[PDB]
Amino acid sequence: YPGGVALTLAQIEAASEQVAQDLEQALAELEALRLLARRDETLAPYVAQYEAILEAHQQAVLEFEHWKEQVAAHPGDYRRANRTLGAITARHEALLQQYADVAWAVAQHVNPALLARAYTSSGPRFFFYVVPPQYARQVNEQAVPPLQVVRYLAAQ
Amino acid sequence: VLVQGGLTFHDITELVAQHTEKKTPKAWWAAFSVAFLGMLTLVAMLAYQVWNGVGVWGNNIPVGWGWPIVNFVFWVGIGHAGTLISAILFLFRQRWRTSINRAAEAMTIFAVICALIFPTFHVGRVWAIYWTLPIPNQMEMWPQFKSPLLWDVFAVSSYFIVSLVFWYVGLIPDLATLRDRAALMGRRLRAKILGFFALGWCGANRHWRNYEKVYMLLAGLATPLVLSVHSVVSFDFAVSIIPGWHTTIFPPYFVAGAIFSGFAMVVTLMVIARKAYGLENVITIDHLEKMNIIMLVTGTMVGFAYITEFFIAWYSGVPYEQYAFINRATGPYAWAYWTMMSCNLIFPQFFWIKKLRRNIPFMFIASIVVNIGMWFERFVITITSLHRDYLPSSWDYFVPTWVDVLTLIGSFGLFFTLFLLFLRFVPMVAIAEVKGVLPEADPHF
Amino acid sequence: FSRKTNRLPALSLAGSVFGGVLAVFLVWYYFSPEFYEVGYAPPYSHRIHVGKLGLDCRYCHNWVEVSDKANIPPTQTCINCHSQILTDSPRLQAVRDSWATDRSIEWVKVHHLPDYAHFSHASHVNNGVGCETCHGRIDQMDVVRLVEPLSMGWCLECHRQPELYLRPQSEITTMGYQPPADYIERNLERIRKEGIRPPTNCSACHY
Amino acid sequence: PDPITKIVWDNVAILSPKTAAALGVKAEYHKGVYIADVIELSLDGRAVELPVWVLPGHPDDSITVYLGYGREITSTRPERKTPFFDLDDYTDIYGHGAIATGVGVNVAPLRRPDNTWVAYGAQVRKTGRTYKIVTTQDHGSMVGRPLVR
Amino acid sequence: ISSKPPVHPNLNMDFQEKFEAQELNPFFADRRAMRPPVPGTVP
Ligand code: HEC
Ligand code: HEC
Ligand code: HEC
Ligand code: HEC
Ligand code: HEC
Repeated sequence: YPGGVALTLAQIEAASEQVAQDLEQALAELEALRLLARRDETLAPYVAQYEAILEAHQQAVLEFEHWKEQVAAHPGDYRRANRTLGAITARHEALLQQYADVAWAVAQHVNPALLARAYTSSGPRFFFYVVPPQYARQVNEQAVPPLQVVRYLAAQ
Repeated sequence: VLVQGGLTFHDITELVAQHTEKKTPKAWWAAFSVAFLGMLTLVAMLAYQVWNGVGVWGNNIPVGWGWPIVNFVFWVGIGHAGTLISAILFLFRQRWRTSINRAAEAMTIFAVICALIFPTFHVGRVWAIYWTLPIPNQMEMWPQFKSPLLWDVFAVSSYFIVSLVFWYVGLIPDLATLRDRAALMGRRLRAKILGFFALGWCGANRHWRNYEKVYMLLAGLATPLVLSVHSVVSFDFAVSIIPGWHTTIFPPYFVAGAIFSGFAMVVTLMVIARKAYGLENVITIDHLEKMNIIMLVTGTMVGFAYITEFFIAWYSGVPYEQYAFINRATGPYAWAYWTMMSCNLIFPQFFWIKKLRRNIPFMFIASIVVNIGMWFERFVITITSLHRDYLPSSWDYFVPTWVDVLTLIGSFGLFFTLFLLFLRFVPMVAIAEVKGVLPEADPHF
Repeated sequence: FSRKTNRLPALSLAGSVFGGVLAVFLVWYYFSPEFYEVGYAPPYSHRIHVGKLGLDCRYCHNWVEVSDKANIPPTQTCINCHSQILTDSPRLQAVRDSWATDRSIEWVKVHHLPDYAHFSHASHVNNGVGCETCHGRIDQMDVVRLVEPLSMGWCLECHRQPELYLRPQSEITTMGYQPPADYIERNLERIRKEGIRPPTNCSACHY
Repeated sequence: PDPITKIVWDNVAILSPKTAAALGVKAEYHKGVYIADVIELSLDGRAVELPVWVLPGHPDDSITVYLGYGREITSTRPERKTPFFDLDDYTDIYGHGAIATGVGVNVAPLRRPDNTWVAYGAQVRKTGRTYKIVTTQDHGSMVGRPLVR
Repeated sequence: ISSKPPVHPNLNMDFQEKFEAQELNPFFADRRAMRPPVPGTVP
C-alpha cells in the first residue's frame, strides 16, 4: 500500500475530465445523428436507442463527483481509490462501448457494410495459431475510433 | 416457604456428599452401558457418514435438512430451560430455583454439545468449517455476517461458554465444599488437589458481594443472550422467503418452544432423579407444581402462534402461504400436525386439572409426550413448508432413512452419557444457595 | 494445601500468553509448505538455456502470449537442437529415445494451484505482468524453487494493489529488469488508458 | 426425464384413469415415490409385465409401452465391492454391472410385424411385484398458480 | 526448500478426477491426455 490515497487522486481526476469532454462529444453526436440520419432508417427506437445511454452517462457525472469526493474527503484508505477508479474506467469504457455498438449500426444501414474498421474482428480462440490477438489489439487500437465513430460518417 | 425439608445448613452436605462420596453405583453401570452404546451408535453412523456422503440421511434437495438440524433446534431448544431458570429466576428473584438450578445448566451444556455437533456434521464438508470462523486465514478471506448459520456459530460458541462459565462460577461453593471435605472425609487426600477449581475459596465478604452482582450480571447478561441464541436459530428460518417461515412471530415462538421443550425434559430427569436417587426434602413436589406453570405459559403461548399461522392463512396471505398451512393440516403430514398441535395443546389444557397435577408419575408420561411434539414442531415447521413452496416442481415427500433415526437416538445417547458423567462428579443440587435462601439464613431470628 | 501457588497464575497467564505468541509467530502457513526443488527426469537447467544461451521464454514456452495455462514444451523443441548439437550425454537418452518413440518426457511440474481455480497467462502477460514477479528469477535456477507461493492471498495482492508490479510490455521477459524511477505514476496512466480493471470477485478464477 | 412424464430408468405403460378405474390399478404414492401396480400383458403366449403409470391424456383401451430399457448387458469390469462401512452401491452406478441391465423389461419381441407399431390381444393380468417407479416432478397440476399463465 | 511435494491438507479438488490437457491419463498405451488427431481431419 505504497504512499496513501493522495497519489491516485490525480489519475481519477484525469478520468472524470475525459467524461466531461465526452458530455460535449456524446451530446454533439446526438445532434449530428439527428442531422445525418434524418429519415434514412427506422430511427424511432434506434435514435432513442442512442439517447437511453445518454441519461445514464450524465447521471454518472454527478456520481463521479460523489465517488471522488468520498475519496478526497478522507485520504487514509487505499481500498477505495483503486475501486472507484476501477468503477469509473468500467462505467466509462462501457458507455464508450455502448455508444459504439449503437453507432456501428448507423453505418450498417447507411452503408450496406458495417465496415471492416468496425472492431478488432480477430476471431475465435483456435484462430490464434494463425492470428494471435496481439496483432488484433494493434489493429483495433490504431484503427477504431472510440467516439469519432459518427463524425467518421460525416466523410460518407 | 418454598422447600419442604426438615433441614438445617449442615443436613445438605452430608447428603449430597453421600451422592458424591463413594464410587459404587450399579444403575450407573447400566446407564453408562446403554447410553454410551447410544453414543457408539451415534459415531458409528456419523463417521460412516463423512467418509461416504450426506445423502445417506434422508434429505432430498428441497428439504435439504431433515432430522439433523431439526435435532439441533431440539437439542438447543431443550437447553435454554436450564440456563434461564438460573438467570430469569434471579431477575424476578423468585428465590425458588435453588433446588434444581445447578443440575440444569448441565441439562443445557450437554444439550449444547450434542447440538453443536449437528452444524458441524449435517454439512458435507466438515473439515472445511474453520473457514466459517473469522480467523485471518491463509488468504484474504473471511466469513459472511449476513448469514444466520454463522450467527449460530458465534451464538453457540458463546452460549456453550457463557452458560458454562455461569455454571462453573455457579458451582464454586461446591468445589469449596468438596475441597473442604476431601481432606477430612471423602474419596482421597488427592481429591483436594483435584478441587483447585475452588480457586482459593474461603467464602469471604470481599468477593462474595462481587459473586452476587456477577450472578446478577450473567442473569441479566445471559438472558439477553438466550433470547438471541434461539432467536438466531429461528432467524435462520424466518429470514428466508419461504411462506411458512417468513412469518415474523417465529423467534418469540421457537423460544417458547424451547421453554415448552426444555422443561418438558427437565421434568423427565427430575422424576427419575426423584424416585431412586432423589431429594424428597429438597426437591419438593411443590417445586414441580410451580414449575409446570412456566411450561403451561408456553403451553398456550405456543398455541396462540398456531392460531396466528392458521389465521394469517385466512388474513392477507400470499396465495402460497394460503396453501402453505393447508398443507400442514391437510396433506402428507396430517399424522403430524393434527396430532402434534393437539398433543401440544390437549395435554397442557388437559394438564391443569388437580391443581396443576402435582402427581409425580403423570409427569413422566406427560413430559415425554409434551416433548415428542417438539421434535415434530421442528420437523413440521421447518420441513412441511420447505416442500410445497412456490412450485409444484419442488413437490417431494421426505423419507427419513434408518440412519436419521440412529442419530436422533444417539443424541439421547451422548446427552445421557455425558450428562450423567459430570453429574456423578459435580453435585446435583445448587447446595450453596439452597441453605442460603429459604432456610434460617435470614437475620430475623 | 500448598503455599506458593502465587506462582501458579504466572504459568497460567504467561503460558496462556505464550499460547498466542507461539500461535502467530509460528504460522508461516503458505511459505513453509510451498517451496521445493523437485528432481526432474532430466535436469533442464534453465541456467544454461537462459543465463548463458540468451533465449527468451517464448521459444519453448510457446502459447503463453495467447493461451491459458501455457504449455511446457513438447519433446520436439529439444529435437530442434539436441538432435545434432550434443548426441553424447548420459543425461537425456530419455529425450532421444522419446523422439525415437512415443512415450513423452515424464515431466513433473510446480506451481500447481488447484484445478478449481483457473488461470490465464495471456490475460496477464498481454496486459503487462512479468515472470520475475510470479515465477521467480529463473535466469539462475538449475531446478525450480517456485520462490513465490502462488496461493490466493498473494495472488490477490496484485489484483488489489496492481501498479506496484505491472510491466510496460516492452521486453516483458527480462529477468535483469530494474524498473524506472517514478514507476507508479508512469503505470497508472496506463490503467487510466489501457483500462485493465483487475478482478476482485469469485467469478474470475474459481468459477 | 421424458417430457410427458418425468420418468427415468424404467419402461412404462401410460393410460387413462377411466381404464385404470375400470381395470383396477393406480400410481399410488404414500412416500412421494409413486409405487406402481403392473399389467402382465399377454400376446400370443409371449407375456411380460411392467409398471403401470397413469396420465389423464390417453384414450380408452390403449397403452404406449416405450422400448429400450430391457437390454441385457454383459460387463468386463468388476462390480467394485468396498466394505459395508463404505457406500458404493448407491454411488457406483456403473458398479453392479453395466447400465442397461434390469432397468426395465424388453418389449420389442411381443408385437406382430404387420403395421409394427400397434397391436391387439393383451389379456391383461393385474399381478404382484408392485415395485417403485421414480420421477423428478413427482406431482403436477399447479393449483391455479402464476407459473405458466 | 521443502524438497518433497508439500503438505496440502484438503486434496479433495486439487487433482480433479477429470484431466486437463497435458496431464497424466492412466488408461492408454502412451500415458497421455492429448490423444493426437487422426490425419486428414480439418477444423
Ligand atoms: C511470463 C511472464 C510467464 C511465463 C514464461 C510463465 N508464466 Fe505462468 N503460471 C502461473 C501459475 C499459477 C501457473 C500454474 C498453472 C496451473 O496450475 O493451471 C503457471 C503455469 C506456467 C507454466 C507451466 C506450468 C503448468 O502447466 O502449470 C509456465 C511455463 C509458465 N507458467 C510460465 C502464474 C503466473 C503469473 C502470476 C500471475 C504470471 C505473471 C505468470 N505465470 C507468467 C508467466
Ligand atoms: C526450453 C529451451 C526452455 C526455455 C528456454 C525456458 N524453459 Fe522454462 N521450462 C522448460 C521445461 C521443459 C520445463 C519443465 C520443468 C522441469 O521439470 O524441468 C520448464 C519449467 C518452467 C517453469 C515451471 C513449470 C513447471 O514445471 O511447473 C516455469 C515457470 C518456466 N519454465 C518459465 C520459463 C521462463 C520465464 C523462461 C525464460 C525466461 C523459461 N522458462 C525458459 C522449458 C524451457
Ligand atoms: C538450441 C537452441 C537448444 C535448445 C532448443 C535446447 N538446448 Fe539444452 N543445451 C544447449 C546447449 C548449447 C547446451 C550446452 C551448454 C553447456 O553448458 O555445456 C545445452 C545443455 C543442456 C543440458 C546439459 C547436458 C549435461 O550437462 O549433461 C541439458 C540436460 C539440456 N540442455 C536439456 C535441454 C532440454 C530438455 C531441452 C528442451 C526442452 C533443451 N535442452 C533445449 C542448447 C539447446
Ligand atoms: C500482478 C502482480 C498480478 C498477479 C500476481 C495476478 N494477476 Fe491476474 N491480473 C492482473 C492484471 C493486471 C489483470 C488485468 C488485465 C486486464 O486488462 O483486464 C489481471 C486479470 C486477471 C484475470 C482477468 C479475467 C479473465 O480474463 O478471465 C484473471 C482470471 C486473473 N487475473 C487471474 C489471476 C490468478 C488466478 C492469479 C494468481 C493465482 C493472478 N491473476 C495473479 C495482474 C495480476
Ligand atoms: C483468482 C482469480 C482468485 C480469486 C479472485 C479468488 N480465489 Fe480463492 N483461491 C484461488 C486459488 C488459486 C486458491 C488456492 C490456494 C491454495 O490453498 O492452494 C484459492 C483458495 C481458495 C479457497 C481455499 C481452498 C483450499 O483448498 O484451501 C477458498 C475457500 C477460496 N479460495 C474462496 C474464494 C472466494 C470465496 C473468492 C471470491 C468470492 C475467491 N476465493 C477469490 C484463486 C482465487
